[PDB]
Amino acid sequence: TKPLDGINVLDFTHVQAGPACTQMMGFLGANVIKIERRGSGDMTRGWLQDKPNVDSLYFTMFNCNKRSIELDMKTPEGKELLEQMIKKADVMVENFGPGALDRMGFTWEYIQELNPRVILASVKGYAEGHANEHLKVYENVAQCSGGAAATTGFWDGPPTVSGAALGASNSGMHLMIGILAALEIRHKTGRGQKVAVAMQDAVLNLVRIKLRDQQRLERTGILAEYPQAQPNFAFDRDGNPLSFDNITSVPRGGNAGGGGQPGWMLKCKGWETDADSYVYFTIAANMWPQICDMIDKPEWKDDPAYNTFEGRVDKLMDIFSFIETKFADKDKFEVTEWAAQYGIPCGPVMSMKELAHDPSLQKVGTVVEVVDEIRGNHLTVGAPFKFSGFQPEITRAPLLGEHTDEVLKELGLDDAKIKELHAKQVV
Amino acid sequence: TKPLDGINVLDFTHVQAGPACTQMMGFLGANVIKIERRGSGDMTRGWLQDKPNVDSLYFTMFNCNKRSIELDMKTPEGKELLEQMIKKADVMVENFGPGALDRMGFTWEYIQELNPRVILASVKGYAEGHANEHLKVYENVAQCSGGAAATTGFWDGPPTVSGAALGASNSGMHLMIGILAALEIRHKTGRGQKVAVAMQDAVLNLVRIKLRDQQRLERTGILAEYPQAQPNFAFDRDGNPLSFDNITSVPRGGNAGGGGQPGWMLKCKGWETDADSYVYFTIAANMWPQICDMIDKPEWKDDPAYNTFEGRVDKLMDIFSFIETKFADKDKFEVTEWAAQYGIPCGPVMSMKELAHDPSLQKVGTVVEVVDEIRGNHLTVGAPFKFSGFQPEITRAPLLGEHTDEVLKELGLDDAKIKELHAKQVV
Ligand SMILES: CC(C)(COP(=O)(O)OP(=O)(O)OC[C@H]1O[C@@H](n2cnc3c(N)ncnc32)[C@H](O)[C@@H]1OP(=O)(O)O)[C@@H](O)C(=O)NCCC(=O)NCCSO
Ligand SMILES: CC(C)(COP(=O)(O)OP(=O)(O)OC[C@H]1O[C@@H](n2cnc3c(N)ncnc32)[C@H](O)[C@@H]1OP(=O)(O)O)[C@@H](O)C(=O)NCCC(=O)NCCSO
Repeated sequence: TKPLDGINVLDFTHVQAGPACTQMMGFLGANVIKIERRGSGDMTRGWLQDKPNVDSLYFTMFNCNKRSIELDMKTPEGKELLEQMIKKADVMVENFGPGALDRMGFTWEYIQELNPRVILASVKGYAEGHANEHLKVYENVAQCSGGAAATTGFWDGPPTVSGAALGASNSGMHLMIGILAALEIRHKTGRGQKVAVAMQDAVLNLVRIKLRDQQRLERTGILAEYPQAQPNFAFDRDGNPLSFDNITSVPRGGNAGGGGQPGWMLKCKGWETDADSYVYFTIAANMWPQICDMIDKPEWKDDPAYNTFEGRVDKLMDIFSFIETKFADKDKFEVTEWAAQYGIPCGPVMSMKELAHDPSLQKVGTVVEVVDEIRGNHLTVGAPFKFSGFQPEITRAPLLGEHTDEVLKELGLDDAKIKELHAKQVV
Repeated sequence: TKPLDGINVLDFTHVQAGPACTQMMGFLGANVIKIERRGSGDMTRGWLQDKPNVDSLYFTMFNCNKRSIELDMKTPEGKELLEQMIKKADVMVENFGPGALDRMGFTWEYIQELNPRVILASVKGYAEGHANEHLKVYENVAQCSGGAAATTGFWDGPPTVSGAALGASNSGMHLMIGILAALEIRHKTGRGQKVAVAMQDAVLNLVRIKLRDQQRLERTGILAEYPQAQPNFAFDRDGNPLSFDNITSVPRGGNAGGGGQPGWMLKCKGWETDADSYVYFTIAANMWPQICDMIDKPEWKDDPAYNTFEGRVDKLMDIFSFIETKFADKDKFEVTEWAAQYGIPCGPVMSMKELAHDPSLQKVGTVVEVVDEIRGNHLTVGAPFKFSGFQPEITRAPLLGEHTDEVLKELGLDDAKIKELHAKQVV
């Protein structure tokens, strides 16, 4: 049935990276118990609420398929409870600041004593052993540390952050790989391991293609697929020409192709008024004759100035600019359909509004309406992996401390000691 | 002990998404057999080579810890060899175009019959059942379909692709979660499943915070942390005020915080001559007093127009301009060390040049020098998950069909039959 049926997750996480991981584990069937601060809970509860007093969509979209217990881990009775919970857990996940869990008395060595089967899984900004090992980091700092910011945006503008959570959710998904790898180890050794993912490293893994470019640049002095390789195309903000004669670190290439075949972001009808009225259009090496037919340039088919990648290096941006011309009177969906007739990789810039109400994504279970009778229903992203013999069942995020008493009862505490913990402000 | 030791991977993949997944499985100890086209192999081999007739860095950086067999699969004898490899495989991974593997006769339904234990893992551009199910997709096309492009960049510029491989490597890592989940299913059921990750969906999962924003926007008409909600800060192409009055889909917010706490991209010393001389600086609500001490402005501690998130929105960018003037004569790293004193999430935009040769990343095994005695050494990104009881051993990428005869001998075929397959042009 579900991949992680019977896996108990002691979930210390807050914000995005850690909760994304444990939420997805929960979607795949894990029993996730989320430990939260007494009173305020996970910071995302009160972060950019759409309705006052109601848990924000930040919290609900990252904390479905979880139960919530409030715990003051600074008290000694809270530490005792944690020890009992660790003994029943298959994996513990934390994304507190560097050394925080250690300071509570729960180092890797002490956790192994408590449960030689448990997997400790951790997200940090930087890897253990790194000069910046002790720094706290959020999303965009990690994007900067891992190379994405330096290689995203335009040559005449600043390092640019991605809207996608390259630092946070991406780190959580990488940690999920780590946890699952560690569970596979455990089938063989009967033992738990520590796994850790640094945000910088999760970003750098996605920026692998730019480390390719850096070496190419060091070795050859040019990146022929970049706009800057076209003579007199690219200029900095003072109007100085940009060529690879003077570039020693991988530059921003605007909307160039990356690890795909060469492409660009082309305007469609209504771009002046509609921010998302664009398509991405690829000029792949095997598709020149098809492109020539589409744009009625038969004379370009057999001209060596146009029909190889190498011949196009000096003029690719002019070609894109001319192709764009054919899209002036067509919206992004019409251009997408037109390009599809030729087999040309090409698709629209989908707006978040379009994505939220797209029938396909709802049909395939990627955009999902969560039933929440307390807060009102909301949309979330479901499982991005589709399985032949299993469907996720997404349930609403917990209220703060909703399952405190439920969870304490499962640990074997009697009614009297639960009352006692409420009074002592442990729970 | 390696997590995926003894796991046999039949690897049809090419380009980036699929090969990233199987390379990373190989780093964790999997036995990866890469099937490739005769003569040219994986299209990355000849893609932007840095030396003629030598496998490109695109190829080597995505195909370490793999062996290579050439195989003409559109031949009767090639199909027979595949059947035999499938019987010995734990997982098959492919990222050909829609229906390609199906058309070779290897539908999921037939694969199950051949080996009821094997997992079929597949990356596609769009999910099965989607209206665009049948389209071919590279990297940035998926960035556009999944909402990242629409929400990346600036309000007065185009949709912008991330330099990070949101579409390709990101899908590969998601597929890896899917495969490891399926291996966990199999311990229970004794049976394999099909797992698929659509590139659109892997992008959307990282763009979850922007679907949060889309709903906040639908419910309230405003996103208070976005630049457009500061009066008379943002302007359209036509010098004219921007506000949320007429914004119905999540806009581009330049270098705003996203899913981290509010921040911006701030110039440091050398920014006109050095494209990456910047830090990202986070104003976390948590740490407003710690910030006022470093700014040399303690007047803002008590001012309620300066000391809440709600008080700060009408001039967030004025504060960032002020914090920026304090960095005007300190480089990236000086500013980062300064900020570390107060525990403020603040870090440098790391250039690819700095990352490629950073001592810390090499020490922690995140950037790795591969000993390649055929081609000369190169760098690569290692495993971004660090484990207490296991170290990856990265070995060089295979030459085309280097392991053909070796792989064919492991299948129990005699030396004369191997010569026949060579002569029949199937291998
Ligand atoms: C996200 C963040 C920057 C937030 O930092 P922060 O606002 O300063 O919180 P923090 O440093 O994690 O926690 C502060 C302390 O409260 C404690 N704490 C957390 N939950 C607690 C509870 N229920 N009871 C008692 N204490 C608790 C911690 O032990 C920590 O202890 P110290 O005072 O000894 O350092 C930081 O947690 C971090 O670097 N996380 C690791 C990487 C990560 O995942 N970051 C981002 C996730 S999403 O972008
Ligand atoms: C990446 C790409 C767009 C490339 O497209 P392409 O260059 O036209 O190749 P393709 O469509 O995968 O394969 C073409 C054909 O050759 C075949 N082929 C591949 N290897 C073969 C072999 N060794 N022997 C015989 N045939 C082979 C396929 O079966 C396919 O057959 P059809 O004619 O029946 O479609 C496409 O494979 C794709 O959409 N993949 C899925 C999404 C993905 O992973 N994208 C890229 C990731 S990185 O950016």
